[PDB]
Amino acid sequence: MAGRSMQAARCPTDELSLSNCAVVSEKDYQSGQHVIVRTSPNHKYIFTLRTHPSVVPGSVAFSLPQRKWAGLSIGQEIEVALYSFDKAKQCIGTMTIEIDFLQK
Amino acid sequence: GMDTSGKQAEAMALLAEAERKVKNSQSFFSGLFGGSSKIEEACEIYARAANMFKMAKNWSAAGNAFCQAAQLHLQLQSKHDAATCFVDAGNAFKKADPQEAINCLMRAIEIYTDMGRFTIAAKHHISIAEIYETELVDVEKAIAHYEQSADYYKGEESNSSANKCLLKVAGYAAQLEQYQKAIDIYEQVGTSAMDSPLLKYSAKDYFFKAALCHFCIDMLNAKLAVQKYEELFPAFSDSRECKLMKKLLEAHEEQNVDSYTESVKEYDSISRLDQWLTTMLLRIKKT
Repeated sequence: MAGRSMQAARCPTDELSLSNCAVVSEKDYQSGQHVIVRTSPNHKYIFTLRTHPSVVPGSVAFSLPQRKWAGLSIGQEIEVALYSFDKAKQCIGTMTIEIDFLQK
Repeated sequence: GMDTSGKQAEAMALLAEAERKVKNSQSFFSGLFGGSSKIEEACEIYARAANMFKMAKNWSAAGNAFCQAAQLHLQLQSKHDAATCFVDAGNAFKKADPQEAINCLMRAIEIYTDMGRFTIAAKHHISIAEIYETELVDVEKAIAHYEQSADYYKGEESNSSANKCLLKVAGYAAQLEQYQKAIDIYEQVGTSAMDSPLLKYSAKDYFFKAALCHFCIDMLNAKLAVQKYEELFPAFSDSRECKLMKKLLEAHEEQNVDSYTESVKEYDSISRLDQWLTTMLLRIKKT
């Protein structure tokens, strides 16, 4: 619960990259859980866990958009801790996104 | 001309006389205990014959005579003169047959390092590595010899010479598709040379190489790498290498092979490219 060290990796597949979920292994976490990723003492991002048998234990797999937003590298150690959203203050009711085509 | 036949005949006669002298030396010692005067004189004849064969363009005979003299004088408990004669034989061998020169130089290196004379051992190791490089493509032995020589030079506190050996080692290692060592050596050399007054102007170049050697692993870690350098050495931004790298990155980010190729052609046209850089750029282009 205090957080654990884990290695960044690439998404095993393409479909998983389209769901904005941190692709992980079934031997560490479970699908549906949410985690907080820490790299610097002032950067605290959040990802959605999604287990897959092809993920090696001891590593999280991230998509290209996720890595670009987080500025992560394939290999760097990160500190990931479980994060359970409290359904009393962060339950989205109306949200807005800027949408643009990914590939040029 | 007359030189060939005349020198060959006279040298053969002198060598035969030396052979007779050494054969009679044992009888002289047994009958009278003359000492080593006969042996030293025979060594003198052998050295003169080796030199004459060297002037006669017959490298093999000179090498053989040098080896005979070295062996005989080593039997006389004189390791220094034996090492000198073996060095001459190795050069003659490198000048006649190199395989023999390898072992001759190895023996000379062992004799020299026995006394703690590290500089001569390092120089001979460099010579052996060069011998391996010129004829054969057995890179691994050259890397081992260069590493040994660089270690000796560093242990002798003689800087600016181990740096060149490490640069050669890294450049050759980057050829074998092993990039980590090349990156480490290049960055270390660049940061070391940054602070030197005279060497400062060259420092930038080293960084560029590392960046190229850093580009194959993955493009993401190359971009970031550039940043790490530019903040540390702002003047790097002025050199053409930064602009070339940025343009190549922009061209590759969208699979625009044509723009990358055109930029490479332009840069080559302004200044001719090296075979190392040409090969590495071709390898990067494959992606």
